[PDB]
Amino acid sequence: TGLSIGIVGATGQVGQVMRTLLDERDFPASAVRFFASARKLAFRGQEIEVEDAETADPSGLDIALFSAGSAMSKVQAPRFAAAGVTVIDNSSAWRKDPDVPLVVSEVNFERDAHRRPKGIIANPNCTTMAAMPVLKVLHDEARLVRLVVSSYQAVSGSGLAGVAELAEQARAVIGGAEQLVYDGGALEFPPPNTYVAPIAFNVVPLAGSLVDDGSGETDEDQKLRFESRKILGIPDLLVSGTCVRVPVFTGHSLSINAEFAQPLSPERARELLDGATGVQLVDVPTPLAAAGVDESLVGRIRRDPGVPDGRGLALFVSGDNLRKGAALNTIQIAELLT
Amino acid sequence: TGLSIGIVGATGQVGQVMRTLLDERDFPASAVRFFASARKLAFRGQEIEVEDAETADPSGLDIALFSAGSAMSKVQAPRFAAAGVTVIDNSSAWRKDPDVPLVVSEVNFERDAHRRPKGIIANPNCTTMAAMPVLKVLHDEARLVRLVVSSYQAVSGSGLAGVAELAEQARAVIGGAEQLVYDGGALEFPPPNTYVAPIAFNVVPLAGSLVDDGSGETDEDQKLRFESRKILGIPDLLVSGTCVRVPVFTGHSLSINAEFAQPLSPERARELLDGATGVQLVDVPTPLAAAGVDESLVGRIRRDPGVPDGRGLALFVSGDNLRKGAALNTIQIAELLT
Repeated sequence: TGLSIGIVGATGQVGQVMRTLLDERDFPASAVRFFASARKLAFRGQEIEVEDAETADPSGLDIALFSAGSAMSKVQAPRFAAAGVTVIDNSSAWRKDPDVPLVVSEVNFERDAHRRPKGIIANPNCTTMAAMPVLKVLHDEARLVRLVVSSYQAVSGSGLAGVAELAEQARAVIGGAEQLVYDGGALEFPPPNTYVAPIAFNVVPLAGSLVDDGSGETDEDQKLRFESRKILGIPDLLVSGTCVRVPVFTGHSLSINAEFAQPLSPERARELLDGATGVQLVDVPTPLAAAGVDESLVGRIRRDPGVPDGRGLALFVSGDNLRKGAALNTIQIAELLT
Repeated sequence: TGLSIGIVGATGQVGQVMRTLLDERDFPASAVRFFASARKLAFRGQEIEVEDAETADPSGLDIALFSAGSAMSKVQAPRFAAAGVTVIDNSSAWRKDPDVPLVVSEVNFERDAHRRPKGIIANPNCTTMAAMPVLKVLHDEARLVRLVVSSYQAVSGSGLAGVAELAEQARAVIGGAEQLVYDGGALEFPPPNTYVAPIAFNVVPLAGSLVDDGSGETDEDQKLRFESRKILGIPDLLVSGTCVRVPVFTGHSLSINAEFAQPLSPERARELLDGATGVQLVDVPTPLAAAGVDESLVGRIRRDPGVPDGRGLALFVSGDNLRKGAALNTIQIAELLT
């Protein structure tokens, strides 16, 4: 193709996964550029200059994959787009923009991706992303009308800081761990910094900032609503989500109660999902099995008897939050663009 | 009172918590008996003989607290009851018996406990138990009609074997933990024994045996339905539960979407729960904070917009599965009996 691609925020975890994935698809080193801010990184038999995202000239680039935070994206994505670059942004900066498609590669690319008057395609929230290839298939069959979601979120979603917080707490208390059986305050945890409570040997039902709307929901709770709506193209979708942090390094999981407009049996759900792109049907999905692979793992599909006439399911999903949940999806979009 | 009390299965985790709690209420050592099977344990300034549960003579005992498994309970609870002993059983043996009250101390003692023609009171499932003092209060106000529940279950619910499985896996892999960020299969886990997958640095959406009824639900999934119904006295309650294991030592947590027959706002829910017996209202409930205390921690109360007219809530609960979830409730029942 002779396609030219850039990565903005190349040294972060997501940036690293983007690089690994570009490599694992045998993409020429000669057609790749890296950017960060405030000097060389190896990529397939070559050392690549880490340019300055703010001041470097983006022209020549066909596609830029951003994973550099929202503040940077608000400024730099239009600058890159102005220079003729198609920007795929892994941040929240453009997700709520009605002129920016919010795209899961095998879900709404054809429907939404071609309409990008700002030159920007937004990459969805990782937690939402993991459920999308699963729900799309069920929605196409039976029409999805309501979601209840409880998540089990890995710390790598918080960048390196989440990883370090988990590792350092676990290392500090592992020696006396069994005392936590009788007294959760028995041990000396290094004080939390990123999270509102210790994460090692704990669960923490609080992810994100509390939205200033009187709801009691965090921005992460609400992403499950807003982004599912936009991605699935169901503007009035009913959603109640609870984001909960767990002591897992990589791999987000979701306990999903999904209601449809017509009956949908577990057997039929299994039959549809077994075929599906970006999906693997398993008995017991786990984040450890999901970490390092590409598909969303789905299983534990049951009828929810709280929905009349077999229109409700309970199902469980695990997916890698750095791969499909971030890096992989941007690259899959880039492939579909070219 | 001069009350005489026995503990059957005194050396298990629950048995240990029963002993600690009897002590913490200044109960005389002279009025206590211990039982197990196949020799002395200290209790408040005295050494108590560990009798043989199968062959010892139960007469003299007013109350026996059983935590010795269901197989033992099926045989020994009637034998003890025949000898005039009121049996409070922390096992699943008598939970489904229509002549055995299934009692949460501050929920349905007055309603159900006095009717015990078999001399047996059953102690509820720990996971269900944690939600009961919370849901009772909300039910009394607005009438509970539907539950969706996703749990975050600690390993101590599985006895010492769960604790050891978690601790040994964590110790084995902690050294290379950060590699799990990119590859969930990077490290060498000691093979799981109790659980269907590794539990350290994982979540496992499978707790219990699959019920032989074509549902895909485990016995633990279904306990949330059957026991909530019996305890709250709502025979037709709609329930969908998903039991998920997490790397926590003690403290079960529940993400609950609860629907009522009339509108119930988060504000009103908070006001009712702030007063409530066996409940503590907190911003962010966690199993670490719950482990070693008596109350159910509840917070993150939000409207569930998937239920029309403000009749639906989302809320989060953490509770100690060995204390209120097992030992404490049996003792609270014993207090109310005397």
